Amino acid sequence: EFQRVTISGEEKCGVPFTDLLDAAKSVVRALFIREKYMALSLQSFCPTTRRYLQQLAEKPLETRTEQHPYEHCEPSTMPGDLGLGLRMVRGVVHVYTRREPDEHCSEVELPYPDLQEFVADVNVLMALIINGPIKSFCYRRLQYLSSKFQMHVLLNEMKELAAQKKVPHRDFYNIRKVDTHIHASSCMNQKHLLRFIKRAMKRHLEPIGESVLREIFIKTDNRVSGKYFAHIIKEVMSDLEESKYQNAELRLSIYGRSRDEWDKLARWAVMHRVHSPNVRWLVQVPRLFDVYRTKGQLANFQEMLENIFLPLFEATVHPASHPELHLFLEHVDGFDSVDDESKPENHVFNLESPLPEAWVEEDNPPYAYYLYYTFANMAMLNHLRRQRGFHTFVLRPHCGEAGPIHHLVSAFMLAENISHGLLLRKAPVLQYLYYLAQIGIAMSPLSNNSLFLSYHRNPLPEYLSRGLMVSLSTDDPLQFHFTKEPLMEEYSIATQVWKLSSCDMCELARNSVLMSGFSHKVKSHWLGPNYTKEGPEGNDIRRTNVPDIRVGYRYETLCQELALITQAVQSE
Amino acid sequence: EFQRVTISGEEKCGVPFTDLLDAAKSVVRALFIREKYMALSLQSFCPTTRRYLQQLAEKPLETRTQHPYEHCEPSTMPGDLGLGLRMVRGVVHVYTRREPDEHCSEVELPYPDLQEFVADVNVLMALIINGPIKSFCYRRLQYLSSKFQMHVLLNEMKELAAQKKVPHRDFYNIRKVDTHIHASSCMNQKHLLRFIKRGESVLREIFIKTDNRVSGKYFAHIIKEVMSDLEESKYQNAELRLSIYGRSRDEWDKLARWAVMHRVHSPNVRWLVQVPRLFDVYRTKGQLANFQEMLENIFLPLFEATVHPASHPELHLFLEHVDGFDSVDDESKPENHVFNLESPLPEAWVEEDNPPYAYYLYYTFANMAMLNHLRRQRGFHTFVLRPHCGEAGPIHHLVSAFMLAENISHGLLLRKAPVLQYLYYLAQIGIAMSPLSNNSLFLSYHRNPLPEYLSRGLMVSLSTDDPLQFHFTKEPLMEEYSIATQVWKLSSCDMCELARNSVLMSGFSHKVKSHWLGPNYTKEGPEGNDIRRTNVPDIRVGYRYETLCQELALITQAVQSE
Amino acid sequence: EFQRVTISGEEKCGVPFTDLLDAAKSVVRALFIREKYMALSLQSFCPTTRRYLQQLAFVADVNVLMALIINGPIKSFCYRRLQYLSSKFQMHVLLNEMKELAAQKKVPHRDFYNIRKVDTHIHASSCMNQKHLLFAHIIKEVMSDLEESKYQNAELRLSHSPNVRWLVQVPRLHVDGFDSVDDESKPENHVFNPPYAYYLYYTFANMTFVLRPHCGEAGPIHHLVSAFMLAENISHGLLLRKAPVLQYLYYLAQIGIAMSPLSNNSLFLSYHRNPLPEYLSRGLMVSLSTDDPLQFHFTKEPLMEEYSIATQVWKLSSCDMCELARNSVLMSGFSHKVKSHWLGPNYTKEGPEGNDIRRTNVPDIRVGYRYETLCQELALITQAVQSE
Ligand SMILES: CC1(C)CN(C(N)=O)c2ccccc2N1Cc1ccccc1
Ligand SMILES: CC1(C)CN(C(N)=O)c2ccccc2N1Cc1ccccc1
Ligand SMILES: [Zn+2]
Ligand SMILES: [Zn+2]
Ligand SMILES: [Zn+2]
Repeated sequence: EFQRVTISGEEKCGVPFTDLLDAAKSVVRALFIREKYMALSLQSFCPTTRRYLQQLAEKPLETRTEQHPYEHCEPSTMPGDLGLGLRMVRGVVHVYTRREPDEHCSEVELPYPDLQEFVADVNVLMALIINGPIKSFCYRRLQYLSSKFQMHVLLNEMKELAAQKKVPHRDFYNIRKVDTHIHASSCMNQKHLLRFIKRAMKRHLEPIGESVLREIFIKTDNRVSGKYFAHIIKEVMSDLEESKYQNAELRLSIYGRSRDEWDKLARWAVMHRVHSPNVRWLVQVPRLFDVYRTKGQLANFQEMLENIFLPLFEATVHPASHPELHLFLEHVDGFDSVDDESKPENHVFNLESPLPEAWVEEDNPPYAYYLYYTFANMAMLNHLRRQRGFHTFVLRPHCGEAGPIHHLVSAFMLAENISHGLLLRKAPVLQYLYYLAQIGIAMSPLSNNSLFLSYHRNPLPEYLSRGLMVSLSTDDPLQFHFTKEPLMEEYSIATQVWKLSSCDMCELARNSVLMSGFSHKVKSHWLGPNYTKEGPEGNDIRRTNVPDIRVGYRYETLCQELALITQAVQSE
Repeated sequence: EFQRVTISGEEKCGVPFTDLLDAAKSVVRALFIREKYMALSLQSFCPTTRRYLQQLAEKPLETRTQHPYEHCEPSTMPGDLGLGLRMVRGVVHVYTRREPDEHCSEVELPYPDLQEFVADVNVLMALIINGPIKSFCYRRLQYLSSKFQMHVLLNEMKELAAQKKVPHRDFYNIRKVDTHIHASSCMNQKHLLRFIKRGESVLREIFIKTDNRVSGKYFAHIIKEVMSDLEESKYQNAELRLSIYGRSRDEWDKLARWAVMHRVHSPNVRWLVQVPRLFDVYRTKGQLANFQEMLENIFLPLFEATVHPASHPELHLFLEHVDGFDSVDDESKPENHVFNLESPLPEAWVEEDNPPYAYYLYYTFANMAMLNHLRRQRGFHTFVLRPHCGEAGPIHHLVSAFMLAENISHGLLLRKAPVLQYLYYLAQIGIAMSPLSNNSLFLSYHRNPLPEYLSRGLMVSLSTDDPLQFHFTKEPLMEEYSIATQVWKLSSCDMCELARNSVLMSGFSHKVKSHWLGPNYTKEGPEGNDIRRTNVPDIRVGYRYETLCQELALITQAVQSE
Repeated sequence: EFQRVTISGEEKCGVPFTDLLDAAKSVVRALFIREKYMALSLQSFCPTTRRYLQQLAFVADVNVLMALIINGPIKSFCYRRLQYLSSKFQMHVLLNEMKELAAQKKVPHRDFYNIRKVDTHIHASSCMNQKHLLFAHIIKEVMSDLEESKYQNAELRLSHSPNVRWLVQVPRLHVDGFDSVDDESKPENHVFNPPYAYYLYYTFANMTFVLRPHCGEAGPIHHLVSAFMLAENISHGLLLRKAPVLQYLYYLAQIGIAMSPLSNNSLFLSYHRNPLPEYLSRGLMVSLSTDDPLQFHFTKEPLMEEYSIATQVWKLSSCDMCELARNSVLMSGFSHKVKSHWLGPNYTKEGPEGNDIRRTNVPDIRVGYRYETLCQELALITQAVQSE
């Protein structure tokens, strides 16, 4: 056991009940909104939050959802055509019983999202983030969480390190560590890339921006590009494989400028044999519609929404139509949004906004606009893929690095995990929810120092202390890092600058695996057979190096805070 | 050229001329004190500082200007001159002969005088306590900070453009030296813990109480592995610290054989020897009778090898890669005794107390100075004194180094000693800082004064105190740069300037340094910098040289005006 | 004479000429976009800025300025020159502080108590004790107390004492002007309750009266864009720190900012992070004010307490305080006759000629650096445009 800080008294929250209830009711409703949209997308919701939410809920809610894998490219073995019709209506993609005019087509009763409902939930949340009385309560409870952590370490730090001293075999250098936010394109040496680019131009005759790279993937066979990018990632795969305990979640780019992009990418993975047991792919949709339309490359935003989400629906129905994409999507776990979040937004995503088929102006759709139609199409794709026993997907957007705070309202509803999250520090309401919902925030403090928020100002220490599921990642593994082990270098600067214990380090590593897209089987090996179990019963120091004392503190603190909110709503 | 920040009027010092004159006279006096003990020690003194000093002096200044361990044949080594050696009042005296001769005359080496040293110490000890001078020094240190801010705000882009006109050089293609790394810290705790096959104290005894056959073969591989890891890097070199404790006279001969047997030699590794200041522990066990025994076990083998190469065969070879001495111990430990003429001498120090830091440093300096004089005449390689100074404890520890030390490590207490920092700048004394290690133990990372020392123009360099500890990666010098480059948000000029400082603060040969930084690296100012090898634009070197010369001139002109 | 920091070489602005003029064009334009609006509204424009602007001789202008504040490459020129102003002041104080203090002592007749000060942002409703509440009586003693203080004056707001002058206020949800007073943290969802940019547009040109608004406290950063076009002096100003371009224009236009560091700590900022010291160092016209004379203040000399807390926290010198006091009178809504006595007959002269240390306690060295610094900066912005 450990010294337990018990707040005995009447105003155990520190506010009058008349003020606890107002914030509690709004918080419960906000948590319900996330639960609804996570179920619709077959995405995850915090079991501890649900177990407490099932007491005020009027509707039941629960969790109901070797050979080189790419070597065997036999469309014959794959599941066959279902003859389903794929058409996009008002942004979302609808699935139909028949694929041809020859036979009658009936819409498959999938839970197609309602935009009016979304524009109502958003407006409820967007009013909770500006309520002074509630924003004050959340700030106070956030400050209490940090104080509770400080007393815990003061009164139990040595008990933790004694447990770590026992079980000597496990140390931060042999615990599982997942890089939860690394861009694959940034794994290239700018100097070496220009060398390859320079020679290739002469090959066609026989610094380099991300825009020049996009066009090559969209306007080239990728025969030369797919080899240079294959060796580099494969070397990263091999280097990450020698370091048995370091794994990466690389980000690949699907731009939505053509419908052959998904097929072009699955060939590169299969042709060049780009698979690792440690590398898991998440696909990023660069929010560059403004540039495409102004070039006359896309007529509607719906064309982009189609060129991204239709090649996925087609392979879920007739795997042999896209043989490679069927095998490449078993190692793809979700989608991501990428762009300069600093850029201003002149348009609000409401019911009075153009639909993807009507958005023909050169303006760029708002951030919520990209996020809602990624969530809707993904949710239907997951519902369809689950029935066929395929791979469910998740939405993990770049949310919070800069720009408006309202971006975090969009991700609170539609996103399982976020990246960065630097602007939650300015939103007491949102941070309280992100904690009570145990939403994963994969932070890259080093990249933030050189572009946005200084390392001194970075809120990672405060999120980690208060209980938010934070993890450390290398945004660009070669630009903001000088070592050849960038993930470790990230754990070093943060460990030293904020002076973090081994328990603090290992907690981040554990948080790096619980928010990753890895199999239950590999996670069972990584974190133990009972990693799914919530609380101390899911922690094995022999595999995590994290004392059950800390896991008890986090679990107990979250349970107590949830109880405060729920019990208040039960006493009105 | 670059934007030049210039001052107009008469009160360019910002204070009354009386304050400048009072400070300048004492500053010049302090600078002469260092110049004296550097020349006596055959060590280095800043050329630009000396040039200004010569114009205020009535005498000329004394400072001016395959595998090695493969075959050990004493018959090829230099001859024995038959000189006799004895330690008198701490220092070792060389005599015309050891056997009955016409006259065993003392060899006229410039033996130190303790009374002069104590007088010089007490002058500085009062200078670092004078409020008027402290205020003047504090303002000028602030001025150096503001001047640097103007330079970057006005010439950062000019500098960055120059670094781009030579793309062949970047931070990874420039030579860098780890100027303060301890060799014993290059070993894995777990691997060495199980190496017993069943902490510094145990390791000390495994070098003194045993042949060091299993120990040397094991410690040799772990260090020779680091040698190849650096040779592959090509551009990363280290100055590793080995321990000669002084408990036996066989230590020096032991260490040389370990290097010549296991061939622990690399072109990127230069050896420095650290004498841990643990006399009290040794005396309380009965292993040393008087402190003079410790000074004898450290310097007599070196003197004997200098006179009689064949007497110590491996040492004559191991000493061409040993560059100097170091002093190591918890500098937080309180000091009860002052080093005055009323203090016991090495031969009289029979008590169990630990001699003060200056006591250790003065006798290390004195014996080293005579050794360098003798080795210089023999043509052998001279040594240097590079103590651990300033990490913690009293500020007076930095007065000792200002007089007797060519370089210092750490140096974190200059932040509370305005006069000393001003003197270290005008004297351009190396300060091998390890911000990462400092964060864990003593001073927080953001409060480490490395940004201020570097901005104001002190010869600062970055190093890894413990390579395998405090560093999570396997390129610990680079990780040290990364945290410093990012936490303090530094530029390429800042990074590449620290790299050049690391090399100009090392003991590497002129030949290798010429290959690294250019044939004319010996020249002072911009003329000694080629951007094709350093990646530091001549804009930055020009600002540094101009600022130093101008600051030296302000001090010099004030004294001349009287 | 005083020691002077002289830059010599090429990129004395710190950027190549291409980036200098790319931002001098837009800065020169925005400065014109204010003179005309000050010319029509009967408001005041800076003499020195107008002198250089002459040699270069609504929603549309708003869009131009709104584009400029976001122009990133331009926002890097302003920041570099803003920091140069902070650095030049640090060198100036280091090499001239000793003489400036001696000059301030050379005329013992004037001290921080003998100089004239103006509370440029106090609220009349806040002069009354709420316990006492549970009108003219309170203001009568405030006027009497100010009258008892020979060298202390103020400007109150209503939603004749010679030391008190009125500036009416109008919530956005003898007399000399108007102010728009409302919680500026209230988010704006419509682009022009009537948005902030709305009230100022109609309050702008009605004028004589001058529009001195409550702008920059919090909320949108664009409020300062409206004030840079439709304001003479502003209160708070805590958001110019977030906008490098606006501050570079507020400095070059010598716009008056009435700051209340004591009150900002209670709600909208922290005393450590308050940008008052940085503004004063760079040369922006900053004055010290008490938003509430009794809520935040514990003494019976609140403006003195306001000046004291700033002086001690940021370690300000005698020149700093006296420089702030003169800035209070100069931006005050009083007459040439009033300032012929409080500041002197030559207070209209810009720069050293307009300074009488026997009446301001500010040495000519500080006035020389302030004026010289501004003239060179405008010359850089203007002479670059002239030779395009
Ligand atoms: C855009 C990117 C860089 C990365 N990428 C995806 N899908 O993001 C990709 C995938 C397969 C082939 C090429 C690429 N390229 C194009 C390219 C690669 C190598 C050299 C030049 C250009
Ligand atoms: C003290 C040290 C660690 C390092 N050292 C010097 N001179 O500093 C040394 C040199 C030659 C042989 C042994 C050592 N050892 C002893 C040792 C080596 C290997 C394993 C255990 C103990
Ligand atoms: Zn990213
Ligand atoms: Zn050390
Ligand atoms: Zn007000």
